[PDB]
Amino acid sequence: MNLSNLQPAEGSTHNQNKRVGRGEGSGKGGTAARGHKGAKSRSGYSKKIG
Amino acid sequence: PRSVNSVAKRARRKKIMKQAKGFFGRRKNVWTVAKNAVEKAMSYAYRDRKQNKRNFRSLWIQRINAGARLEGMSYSQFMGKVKANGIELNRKVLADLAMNHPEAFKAILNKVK
Amino acid sequence: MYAIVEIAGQQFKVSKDLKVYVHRLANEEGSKVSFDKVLLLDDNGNVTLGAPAIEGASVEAKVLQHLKGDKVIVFKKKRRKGYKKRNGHRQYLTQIVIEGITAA
Amino acid sequence: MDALSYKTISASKATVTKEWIVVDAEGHNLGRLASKVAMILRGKYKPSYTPHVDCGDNVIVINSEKINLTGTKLNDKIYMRHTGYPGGQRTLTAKVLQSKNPALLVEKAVKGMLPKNKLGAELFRNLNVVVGSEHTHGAQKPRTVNLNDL
Amino acid sequence: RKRETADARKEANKSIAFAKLNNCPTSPRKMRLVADLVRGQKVERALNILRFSSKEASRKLEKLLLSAINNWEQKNSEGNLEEAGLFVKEIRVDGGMMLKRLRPAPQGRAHRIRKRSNHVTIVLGAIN
RNA sequence: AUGGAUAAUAAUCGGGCAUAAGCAUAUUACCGAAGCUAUGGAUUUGCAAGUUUGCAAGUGGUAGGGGAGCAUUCUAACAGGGUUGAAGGUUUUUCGUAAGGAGGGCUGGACUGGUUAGAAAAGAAAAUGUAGGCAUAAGUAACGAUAAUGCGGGCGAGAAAC
RNA sequence: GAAAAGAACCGUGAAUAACGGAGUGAAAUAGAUCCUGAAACCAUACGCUUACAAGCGGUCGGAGCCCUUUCGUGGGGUGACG
Repeated sequence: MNLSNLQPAEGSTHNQNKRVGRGEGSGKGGTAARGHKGAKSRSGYSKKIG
Repeated sequence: PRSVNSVAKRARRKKIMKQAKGFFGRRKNVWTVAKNAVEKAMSYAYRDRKQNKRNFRSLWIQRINAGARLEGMSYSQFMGKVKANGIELNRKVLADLAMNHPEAFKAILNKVK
Repeated sequence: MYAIVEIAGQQFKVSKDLKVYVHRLANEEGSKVSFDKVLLLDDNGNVTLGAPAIEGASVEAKVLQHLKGDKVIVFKKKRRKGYKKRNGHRQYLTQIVIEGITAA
Repeated sequence: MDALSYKTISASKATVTKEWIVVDAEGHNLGRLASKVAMILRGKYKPSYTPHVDCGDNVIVINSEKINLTGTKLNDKIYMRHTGYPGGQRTLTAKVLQSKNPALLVEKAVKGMLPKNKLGAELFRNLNVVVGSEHTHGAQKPRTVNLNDL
Repeated sequence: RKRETADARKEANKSIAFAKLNNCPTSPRKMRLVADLVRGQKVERALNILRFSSKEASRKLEKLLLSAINNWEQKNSEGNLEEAGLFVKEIRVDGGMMLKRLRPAPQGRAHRIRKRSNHVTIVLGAIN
């Protein structure tokens, strides 16, 4: 109707607050999402395709 | 844009530190010592709530036993003869009667005995 | 004259002019309630102890207000695992004022 | 906001009434008498017992010299009294200990059935263990209580 | 609130007689030793104690008390001084801004030395 | 039940202690957990009424997966507050499952912020993390060749060192 | 600090060290370490406890003593003892 009553369709917008590594209580915290030690938990890991 | 949570950063810890009021030493003003003590205090407060319900029943049982042994009886026999008589009075009320109204307690004892 | 009555789920020491805090009752504020669950009476001269739910005995009260108790913080935490959670909890209560203990 | 409305009243120091019980230990076993003495001293035969208050009575054992042990315990009971110095563990006997101040038998028997606290060390000061047959309290009017009526 | 009103209400120092000694190049822990002997004493016993004290922190504390006495005499102009019977109501020794210097320790390192200061405040009060 | 050696700081039925308060069988009452039940309340799926209610099954949790949200900074619209006192700091009351919201007193003396939508330099308790400030050890080590000082006058408020 | 109007002058003090007054200002607890000015840290006054009693210093019960009060199975502080 106006520029102060804009409302998108139900289901088009999402959380947008989900950040990884923001304390225990929001889910992904501590060991952010990579489990414990290993090559797949190091900064800059890339899966070799072949 | 640059966002700094400076005011609420300390307003959040002021509320958690205001409940560490009366703690010995630096457990009341130092932040990283007060936060470690408030959480443990809340952990201790979660329990002891299940224990307050079984530490008062012990006191009630002891007082009922004391009030029943004045009439040449025991707590076990008294509770047996009370439960197998259709009375249904909890130990709280029974101890309150044994402590404050010995006439009512001995009346109950003579009725169930 | 004092009696004991199981009102909601617990027994009390109801007097003639007492104010009691009981659990949340399903009655509007400022209404009359009657409890026919008197387990023991004593009118200062005789204790008419009997089977539960004495026939003629009934305690009448009036509902003053529906309120909530002090907030308690339920805090659970497991050390070295990173698991913790704290929740506030209040208790719904109803205040009643006793206005009569009809015996027999 | 004190939302209980029905509390359990606990006795205070201004409401307790302490008596001056006198107990004859002529025919009695050591532990069999000490258990009842400790229960009376703690205070559990009154329907007003609070666990944190010094309730109860004051016990006066008036025949401690005439107590007896059942088996060969008078000759085979040992008390250890380590002092703190290297090699300072002293061992007494039930026969030697009653040769000097026979009241120590009943005293050490009662001390050990107490809560082992500040309240429990203050309860031991209410116990009077007399070696003879007459006490020295006098103007207190103590009443005799038989331990077989409890 | 109106700041002029708050200041006019807080300007009640026209009765209390006090004295201050700011930026004294002495440590507070060494003057708190001589302040305890003076706290609560009479205005002349305190002077004698400060004059015969075996501490270098009293030579400049014995004249702060004289300045406080003079301020009391200025504020209470109508009246003598020996009939009032002054004493030492409160005396506080606080810290101050300290200077930082360096001392060369052995083996090419440097230690820090803080030359400390202190602030002294005294109020007299009267017996009357 | 009894004899068949025991390890080095003082020892053990947990202790007192018990001749039963030990052991074997049988019986009764009682105590005994966050188990079960009684009362109040909240929430997740499935089924119906609608536009929250009713019933059933649930509701420990690490690695990990999913869903609803709070605060912070800024922007677009509409609607506001403030020198009769804004932001900020300090106490207090109340509300919510929580992150948090709102109100009052004191200091403070100019900005601030509601609703809907959007963006991100968007949240610390630990990295022998960085910078600044301040404690503890403590009035403790030390005051830097064991060639040495004593007295009398002078200036001076003040002299073991001039 | 809007503008130096940046404290003439008097007293203590050896002192143009500091302070107390007096004038400027709306403010001097805006005084040149100068807007508001928190936390760590260092002290003083007041209320309650503490010299026979052993340990993550808290939590659940619990007298006694001090303030407030819509007057209360109301609030705040300290808390002997379990």
